Amino acid sequence: RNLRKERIGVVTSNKMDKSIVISEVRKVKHPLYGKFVLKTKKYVAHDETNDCNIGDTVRISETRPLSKTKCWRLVEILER
Amino acid sequence: SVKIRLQRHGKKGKPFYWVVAADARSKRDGKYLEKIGTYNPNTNPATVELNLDSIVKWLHQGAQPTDTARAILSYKGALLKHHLD
Amino acid sequence: PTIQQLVRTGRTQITKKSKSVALDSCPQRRGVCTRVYTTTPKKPNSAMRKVARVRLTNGNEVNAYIPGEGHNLQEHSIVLVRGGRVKDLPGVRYHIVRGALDTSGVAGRTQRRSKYGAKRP
Amino acid sequence: GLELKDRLVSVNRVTKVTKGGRAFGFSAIVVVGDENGVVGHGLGKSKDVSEAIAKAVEDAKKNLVRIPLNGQSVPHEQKGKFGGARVFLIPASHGTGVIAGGAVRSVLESVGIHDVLSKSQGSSNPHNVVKATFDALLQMRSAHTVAKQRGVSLEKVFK
Amino acid sequence: ARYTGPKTKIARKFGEAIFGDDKSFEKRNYPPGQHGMAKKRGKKSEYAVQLMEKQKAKYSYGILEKQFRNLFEKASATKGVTGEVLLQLCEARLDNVVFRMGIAPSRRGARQIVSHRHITVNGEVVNIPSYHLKPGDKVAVREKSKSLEAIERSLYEWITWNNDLKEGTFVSVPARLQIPENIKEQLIVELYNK
Amino acid sequence: YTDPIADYLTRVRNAVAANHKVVEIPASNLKKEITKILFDQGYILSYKFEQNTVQGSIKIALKYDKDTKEPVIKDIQRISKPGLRKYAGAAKLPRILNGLGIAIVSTSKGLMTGKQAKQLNVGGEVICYVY
RNA sequence: UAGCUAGUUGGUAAGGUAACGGCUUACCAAGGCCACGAUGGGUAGGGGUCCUGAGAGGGAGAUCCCCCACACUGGUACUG
RNA sequence: GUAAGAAUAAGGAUCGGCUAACUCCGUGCCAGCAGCCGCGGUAAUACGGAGGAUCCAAGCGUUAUCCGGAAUCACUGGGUUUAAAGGGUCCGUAGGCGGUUUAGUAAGUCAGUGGUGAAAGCCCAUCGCUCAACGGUGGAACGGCCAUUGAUACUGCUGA
Repeated sequence: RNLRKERIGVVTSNKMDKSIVISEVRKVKHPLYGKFVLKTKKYVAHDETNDCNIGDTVRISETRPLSKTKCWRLVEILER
Repeated sequence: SVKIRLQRHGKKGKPFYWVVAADARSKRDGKYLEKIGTYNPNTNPATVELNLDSIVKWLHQGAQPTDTARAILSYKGALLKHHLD
Repeated sequence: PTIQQLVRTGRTQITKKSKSVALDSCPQRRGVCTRVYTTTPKKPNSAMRKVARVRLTNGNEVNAYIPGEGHNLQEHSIVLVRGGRVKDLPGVRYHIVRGALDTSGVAGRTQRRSKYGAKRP
Repeated sequence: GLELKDRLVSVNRVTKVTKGGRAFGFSAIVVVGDENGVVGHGLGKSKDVSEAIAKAVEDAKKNLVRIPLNGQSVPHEQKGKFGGARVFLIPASHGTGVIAGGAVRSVLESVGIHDVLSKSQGSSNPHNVVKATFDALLQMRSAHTVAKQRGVSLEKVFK
Repeated sequence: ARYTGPKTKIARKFGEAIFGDDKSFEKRNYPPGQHGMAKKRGKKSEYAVQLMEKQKAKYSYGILEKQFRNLFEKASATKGVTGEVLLQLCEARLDNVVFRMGIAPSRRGARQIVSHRHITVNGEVVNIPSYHLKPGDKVAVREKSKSLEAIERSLYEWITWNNDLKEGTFVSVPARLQIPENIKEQLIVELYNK
Repeated sequence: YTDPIADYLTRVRNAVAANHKVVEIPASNLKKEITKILFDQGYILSYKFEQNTVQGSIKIALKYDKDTKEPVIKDIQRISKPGLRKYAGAAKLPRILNGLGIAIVSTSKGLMTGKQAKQLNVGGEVICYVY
């Protein structure tokens, strides 16, 4: 295989059918002042039985595009 | 069809060719795949720097040499070596 | 100041407003004159400087200063403005090339011949 | 030293207003150095230029200072302010040259430096920039001096 | 281009005979001009000093400012003493070596003999005066113009010159402590870094 | 506080400026490591780790010459700050005082000097520099 | 320039395309983005690179090479 | 390669200070010059001409657009009593920073390996055009990104 990309994030909202949206925070150094800045990005993952709720810590992996703006799936729910 | 051809890179009056494998649908001295050898027809011996470790590899992969390419690869080897099955 | 303040809003760099603006950022511009007259400096100089109202090819009305002595510069003449203001006439911010299409050069000039458009005697 | 050469940095004409008219006067700054180890600056005030320069060099002949100039130039980088000016001296090589300003060049040529880079990111007053260069040059201590002050051999300060 | 003018004037405006210590160096040694013969300006600026110290070397060899700056920034690529390598590459010129070998007693004659296919360098004839002689070159004289009238008429520590075959075997690149010249390279470096 | 390391350096700098003899700084592992490094490099005379406190004290004796005192600590400043952390591998270490000063670098092995870490080819975070 | 989006956001079945996919259709829910700058306006092809500068940076994207868009102004399909 | 013949070939800018180079003649706040200071009202080293001098050189000056000098937007590398600059004062949201010790992970940080970072271009070294420009070869660089293996001193997270 090839071990497609994987991210770890926090569930932000569950208001859709069989789909969740999580937010991932990363600390990147500023290109000029060299100060580490917390930048956020929101992914859209795929859920089957609607198990995770807002405030959890999930781990998603990149797959084929299952829909528009939806190319991830939750596999490794860690904390609730 | 990937072909083994020559790319002109010298100066005005004195040419200097690179024996390189490239796609036929590309410009002469532009994009290529992998530089193979080097040809300098500025001295009497007509110096060459062929690389028989990749020439036969490209020939097996499906390269198609031209007249000058197959005349440079003639008196430097890799043709009597590509023939051996 | 603070690194956090700089990260939020960095240093603002100004644009350095140019000097010669009404010539479209070209070295020379052709133009036609409409009024050739004379003006006074501010102080304490006392003279009669020769200026001309030139309408450039890009639709700009400027005031050019005629260098040297000796010229025709009628009410309608094709001149070539190059730029370079003077600190005596308020408003004149351009110069006219001597030796251009229609403007005359100078006679009896021998030292600064490259300027004022004078041939070598 | 004994073979002291002088150099006039700047001569400025001053004026004092009185009831009658203007009372002129000349002030001169002269840096005199042995070109090897010692240098000193002085100020002279008079009415004639030659008398002012003579008083300046006679006052600068006193209070000479010794400066370490390891090899051919300064041992390390140093800053000197003395109020208005702000001079920064950095050693370069053994063949670079003295890249200095207007008044710093005379001081660096009179003290005996031949390859250094000095940036004056401050005022342009000859009265203050010479003293700023002096303040930046007197704070320099060589490797032997720092080793003796620490108490460690002269190999741990390098390794 | 070349100077092609009076050399005594150039010697007088610098106070040092660089084209041969001979006639006219004395006898009004003061600089030329109607205002140079009189009491010149006393206060001489450091910029004037550096500029004249550069022009002395720029006039002694016959180099223009363009080529001099090119050679300076070429020699400045060496990590050693910049002025030292500058003077070394300026001395390594072909016409300068021909002048030092005894032939063409002046550099102005060196850059008129070398530019006439009268001298050969390592076999093939080289008629370029700015030719940079690397250490270990063999300079000879063309056999056609070998028995000339001026060559035998006109005929160092690093040049091994042999008069029997017009040899000279340029080797052992000299140093500042060996090249005799009354010029200060540190001033030239400071002027070009100004 | 905002930077105990900055306070530890500031107390020493102020005492040196005021021509004191001993300082009674609070204690911590990082301050003890910095004190050990400084004593090994030869910028302080002696140091004592005083107990009988909830945190503990560090009593450091400052060094001056026996004539023309001229304190050996002329400039002791920080490079990394809690508002801007500056790290560097074993190629971008500073050149404090042209090799005549020390630069403390917290490395993956421990607390070392800028010159003692370049030999080990380890990077780390530059904490402070002393002339 | 503080609200924007209504096939828009997600799902269930079909039609499909070389190929997954609101790409399209039928049905259900109201979702999705936004101060870490949506939306709106002005300008602009992008990069390897060029100039300058001690460096950090700043200013441009000719000629050489790679990618994209276009062929009087617009739309559509066939052959392959 | 052979044969007459120095024959077939030097100009532009500047000269009060910045900035390298000064004397005279004519005009008398006029004509004019000028990048800034600014010169000319009848003894002008600043205007025009002549002589001399300086720089560059088959080029020399002006204009237009850029970088440096400008530490004059400052992370490197500035300030806020009187020169421009502390909000009229508190509370507090988002955010920024974090007293001591200890256990765990290793996200930031550091080190190694593999892949990539096209060619061309800059730099270094070496060869061919009589040298150079130019061209060939090699190295360095491409400060970056992905995967993996280690260290745990400092920051982040969890527990005490």
